[PDB]
Amino acid sequence: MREIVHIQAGQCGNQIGAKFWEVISDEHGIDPTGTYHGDSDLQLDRISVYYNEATGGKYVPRAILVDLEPGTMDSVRSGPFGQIFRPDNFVFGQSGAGNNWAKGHYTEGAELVDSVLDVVRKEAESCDCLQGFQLTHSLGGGTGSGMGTLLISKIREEYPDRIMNTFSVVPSPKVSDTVVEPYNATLSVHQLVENTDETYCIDNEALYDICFRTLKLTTPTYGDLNHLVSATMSGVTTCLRFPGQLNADLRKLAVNMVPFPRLHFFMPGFAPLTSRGSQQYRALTVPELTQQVFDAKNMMAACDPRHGRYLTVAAVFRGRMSMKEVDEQMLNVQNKNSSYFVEWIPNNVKTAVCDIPPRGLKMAVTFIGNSTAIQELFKRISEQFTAMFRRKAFLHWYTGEGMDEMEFTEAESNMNDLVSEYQQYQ
Amino acid sequence: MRECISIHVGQAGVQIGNACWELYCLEHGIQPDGQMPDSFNTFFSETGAGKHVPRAVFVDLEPTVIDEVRTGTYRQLFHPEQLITGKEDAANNYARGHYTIGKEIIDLVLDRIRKLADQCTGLQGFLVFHSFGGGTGSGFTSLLMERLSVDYGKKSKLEFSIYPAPQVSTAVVEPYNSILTTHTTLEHSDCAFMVDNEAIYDICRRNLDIERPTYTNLNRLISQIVSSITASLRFDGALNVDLTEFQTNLVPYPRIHFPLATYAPVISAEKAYHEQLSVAEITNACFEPANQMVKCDPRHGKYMACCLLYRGDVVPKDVNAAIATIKTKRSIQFVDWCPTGFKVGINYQPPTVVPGGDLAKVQRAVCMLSNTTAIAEAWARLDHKFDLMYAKRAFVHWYVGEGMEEGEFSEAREDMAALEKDYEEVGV
Amino acid sequence: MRECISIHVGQAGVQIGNACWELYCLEHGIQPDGQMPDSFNTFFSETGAGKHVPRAVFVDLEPTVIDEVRTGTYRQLFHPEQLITGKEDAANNYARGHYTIGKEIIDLVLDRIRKLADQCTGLQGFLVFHSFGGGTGSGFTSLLMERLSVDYGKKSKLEFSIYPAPQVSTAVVEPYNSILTTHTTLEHSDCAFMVDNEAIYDICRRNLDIERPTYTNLNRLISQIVSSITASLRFDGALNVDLTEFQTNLVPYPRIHFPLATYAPVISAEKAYHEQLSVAEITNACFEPANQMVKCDPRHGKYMACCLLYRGDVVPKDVNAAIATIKTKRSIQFVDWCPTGFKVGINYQPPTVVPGGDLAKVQRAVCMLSNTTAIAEAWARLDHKFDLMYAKRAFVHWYVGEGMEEGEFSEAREDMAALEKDYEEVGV
Ligand SMILES: Nc1nc2c(ncn2[C@@H]2O[C@H](COP(=O)(O)CP(=O)(O)OP(=O)(O)O)[C@@H](O)[C@H]2O)c(=O)[nH]1
Ligand SMILES: Nc1nc2c(ncn2[C@@H]2O[C@H](COP(=O)(O)OP(=O)(O)OP(=O)(O)O)[C@@H](O)[C@H]2O)c(=O)[nH]1
Ligand SMILES: Nc1nc2c(ncn2[C@@H]2O[C@H](COP(=O)(O)OP(=O)(O)OP(=O)(O)O)[C@@H](O)[C@H]2O)c(=O)[nH]1
Ligand SMILES: [Mg+2]
Ligand SMILES: [Mg+2]
Ligand SMILES: [Mg+2]
Repeated sequence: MREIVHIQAGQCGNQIGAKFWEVISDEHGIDPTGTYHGDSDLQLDRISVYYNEATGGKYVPRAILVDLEPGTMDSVRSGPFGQIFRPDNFVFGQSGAGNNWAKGHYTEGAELVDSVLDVVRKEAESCDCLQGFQLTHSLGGGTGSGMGTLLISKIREEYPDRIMNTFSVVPSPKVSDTVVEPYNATLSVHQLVENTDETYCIDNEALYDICFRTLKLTTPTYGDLNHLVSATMSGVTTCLRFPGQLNADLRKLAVNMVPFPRLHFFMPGFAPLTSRGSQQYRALTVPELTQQVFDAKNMMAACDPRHGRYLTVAAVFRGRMSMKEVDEQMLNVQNKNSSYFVEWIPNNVKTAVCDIPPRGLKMAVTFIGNSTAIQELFKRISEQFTAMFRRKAFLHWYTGEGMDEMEFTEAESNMNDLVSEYQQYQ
Repeated sequence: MRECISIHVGQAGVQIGNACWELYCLEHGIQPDGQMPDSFNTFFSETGAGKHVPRAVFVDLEPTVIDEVRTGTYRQLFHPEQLITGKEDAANNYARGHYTIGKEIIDLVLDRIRKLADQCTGLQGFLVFHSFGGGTGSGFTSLLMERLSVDYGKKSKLEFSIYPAPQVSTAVVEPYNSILTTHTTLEHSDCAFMVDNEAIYDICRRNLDIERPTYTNLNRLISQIVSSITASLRFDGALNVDLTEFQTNLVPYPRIHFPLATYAPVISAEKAYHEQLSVAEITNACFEPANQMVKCDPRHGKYMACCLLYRGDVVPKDVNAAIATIKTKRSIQFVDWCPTGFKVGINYQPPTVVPGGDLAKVQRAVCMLSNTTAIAEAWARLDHKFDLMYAKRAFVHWYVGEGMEEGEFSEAREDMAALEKDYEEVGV
Repeated sequence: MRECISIHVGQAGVQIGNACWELYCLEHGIQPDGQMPDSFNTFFSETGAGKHVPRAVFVDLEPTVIDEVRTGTYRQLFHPEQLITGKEDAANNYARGHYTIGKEIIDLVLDRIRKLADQCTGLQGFLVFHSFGGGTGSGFTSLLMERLSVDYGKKSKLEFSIYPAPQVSTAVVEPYNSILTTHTTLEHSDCAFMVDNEAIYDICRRNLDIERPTYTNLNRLISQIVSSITASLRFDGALNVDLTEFQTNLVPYPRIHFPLATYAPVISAEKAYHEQLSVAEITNACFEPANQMVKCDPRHGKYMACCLLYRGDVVPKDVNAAIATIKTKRSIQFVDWCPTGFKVGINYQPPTVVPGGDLAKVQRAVCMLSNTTAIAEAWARLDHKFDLMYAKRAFVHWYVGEGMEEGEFSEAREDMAALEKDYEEVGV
């Protein structure tokens, strides 16, 4: 009962999934072949939500892997828990986007999507009652953006009554991978406004910061980042997969943290984050967990949260905790930061508690916030777009796929409007 | 699955190509026999059981340069169907290569190309090595380029051209050759990279500490650079840069598609022990005026876009820092409309070194292909050179004899002139 | 159970035939002695205990070419009853072969044929090798053909004829010979295959890399082709193509029964190592204008039907793909009334190679016999050639002397002319 099939796209998204899946397997106790070796009985009662029980007791991941080139699918098979995945579910093309959303969304992706649109249906049929789809991709390039975007809107025609999650990675100003980020972002966001129910905007610039100072890691890699990001995902859907004193599923969360139709972009956060040095000396108790969580530099979105107010705020705690300890801390925080919470929505807090913790750690906190400080993330992008679009630069790649210069300004306008919605209520 | 077709035109193309081939062989652990004692699938197709033939076509109007390959060590690597040979040479003339002699050979090769091209499934794009100043490398290439837009069109093309020098140039009629062959390059070629021998020579002298270089030392250098373009395809790094992606990134406008390369570090075997190769230092090396592949001035120029490609021991943590530092500096500067101007590639595989090589064995290496207004000034003097030559109808009668009408010259000069202002317009 | 009778007429037929015989011997593991140290039952009959005699009849009006076989290595394979010999030759004349000399020899041979034919039970069909330009190969064949419709009629016939070339032809009076002998071919012969020496020569030069070929190299080539027709009978592949079946498939109308052959791959021993022989490539090779057995133009022509026959390592999975690809291409094109135009054959047995052979040992091989409008244009120039010769009564008196009436010429030219339009009519 209550199943969620997972979708993946892009070079980064796929990688994230690869780690995320592994982590989830570890949490339940699934091995590379698929046979169960775990001891705790409650891992097997909600195994059905993320694993179909196949023949011979070998569980399989309910997933769809998409790409416009075959390069990334090579390393996913050879790595750990690549053998658990079903051969049928891998989808891939021979062309590739080439860091262009125009090629990705119309010409290249629309030929590949019809295979996936048939594959997902089967998955849907398989489970008793599907409650929502998780989606993992990037907005920086053309492959993860153009394809995923194309897909997500066509799901709303067949399944209008289901919740829609999207785990994205938006561009940073300092750590700029590609040149045409402003373009891709500008166009890819447009469709994610009306079609999605919730979106987690992650940024690598913040991740790096988190890594250098807090974890004290001398040589970070993308692997670390993947591990981090996956943790967040694990956190949000913990209440479904395990019992608890106060359970909070996805729909509930959505209802609580999305007050208005067009303002649903969130910012993830994770705690506790401890190095080898801070593992010994940091006293892991609820208050400690709390304070760390609300720090500006501990966020995964590279902004200044304290420029504006949080519209809503929710948290998902794990491991056994006393509720007077838990529920008081939030209140205290609110009291402290009376200038950093919206006044006309009194009592902004939402809490959730799980009995089964992460293996090794005693407690954990996943922070999902909704703020007016997302303006800083978009504003810069808008500016960049303006700078680019003024001289019609890098345009012949997009215009070659049959896109008018008006069609840029149509999405641009929408983006602007969206941005304004935050500054309406700030 | 992925694949790419290499083309080699003229003597220069042939000469360059051999070194590249050797390098490739070294990389994948293949002796000249063609049997290895996967990654290599792009350039090599496995025939039957243990015979690796290259994706290649060598065109030449003489027999001398092609028969050099047939008699040497790499006799076993190629077969006579791949190696095409003319009778009468281009004779350092554009008109001989395109109109008179060019009709007969191209026909033979197109079929061959098709045979090679239809065999592979995942065509990424073409590579065409030549020289602008050369006879065959100008007259045939132009024809060839024209031909290739009919059969393919959208499928990508690249060319690594030997640009002529204002001071050290080894032929008298080179000015003419350049001006004509650039007419076809603007319409057909998607992005052409440019290298000057003079620039290379300086590098060879100063950094490598070999005051007696010949073509074999330059060829090797070039090959590394070439590899650094294709290294993203053949090996799986943490982050990848395909050819299409590169094109999307670096080339902003329809008229401008002439970035220039640079390679670092390039140092002696003894110099590697003392010199601690850091990432930042190597980054800096790419932006130095001394290490540029063309005779140009980065101080006058402004980078619109430039694509970094790291291979060896690299991670993104300090790469970002390096990127930031460059941005912060004001000696390096960009155009107002491009706030974010880099494309960054990474690879795990270290860059190989040739037996008896001038370059030292290193951990890291970089290759920046920068589109800029620095190279805009390079043709201003070329034009001047050309104009003077033309002004008194010098060397014209030969050209006329080969079937070149007088208006052709008018067409090619005016166009060139028009193009020079485009850069200015963009950079205002 | 199945059986077929081979006939060899003239010098050319003899010359061709020897090579074929040798090939056959090689195939079934039989030395010249005729005792093997089943499949072979078709062409060889086992006499008593370990004596394999061929189904053969060599006709010739000279002793020279037949006595070449009697003195050589294959002296043990034949006996004087099989080898018929005249006295006075045809002398490169149709009239000498048919009317004057042809009465005496044919009588002897018909009885012999009967003796051979009644011995075997499962008569598939006849094979008749000759040349149109030859004296004996035209005058006798016509007579012979006429004779064979009386005794058998419905029982099938084939002939592999050496067609004359417009440029490289080794006799002056050839035009006349062709025109006359085609009168009998239209009525009697069920399907005649045509090969031109000039076409072969080019192939020999370009692909095999032997610039000094003689008849022995052509004969070998021909023999392979011949085998590729009969290979379906003697070996049990997954799918089979009998002679009757082939006839049903390829020949649409009563007038048109002149398809042309092609064979691939044909390459040197050194070229086999580099060249990865794929199925698609070999398919392509059959449709190339360079590899055709007759001087023709596939670009002007349209294929009504064409029968592919694969032998070696082949399966239907990629064959289908190959078929589809050709259909998709527009350079190859068909007539409107024929939507599906191929007949596909397969065989497990690999094609053998002769000791000291020019051809390389290969896994796969193909043979396409295509009925087309390309060969319709070939006789337009022949007619022209003939007409000029006739216009001033050149060489006519000799013919007249041998008992040829003047109206015969009129009959044969007009008919030919009429035939040329038939193709046009069909292809409109
Ligand atoms: N957390 C991670 N972020 C990554 C990783 N690799 C890249 N990135 C970030 O994502 C951005 C690039 O995303 P992608 O490579 O997936 C672009 P996309 O695949 O959609 O198009 P193509 O590259 O044309 O296939 C870039 O700004 C990086 O900062 C990774 O392994 N982990
Ligand atoms: N870097 C480098 N440059 C070369 C090499 N060989 C020739 N060049 C340059 O190319 C120009 C001469 O072009 P060629 O390739 O000899 O001329 P071509 O196009 O073959 O025409 P023909 O010589 O008439 O057949 C000169 O300006 C040389 O500096 C080489 O091996 N390396
Ligand atoms: N391909 C091929 N063609 C041949 C061969 N021998 C002869 N020819 C061709 O056949 C024609 C000559 O015909 P012949 O067979 O010599 O003439 P004939 O019918 O035997 O008549 P006579 O020579 O008078 O006995 C020429 O145009 C040759 O090109 C051969 O071994 N191979
Ligand atoms: Mg990708
Ligand atoms: Mg030369
Ligand atoms: Mg004779």
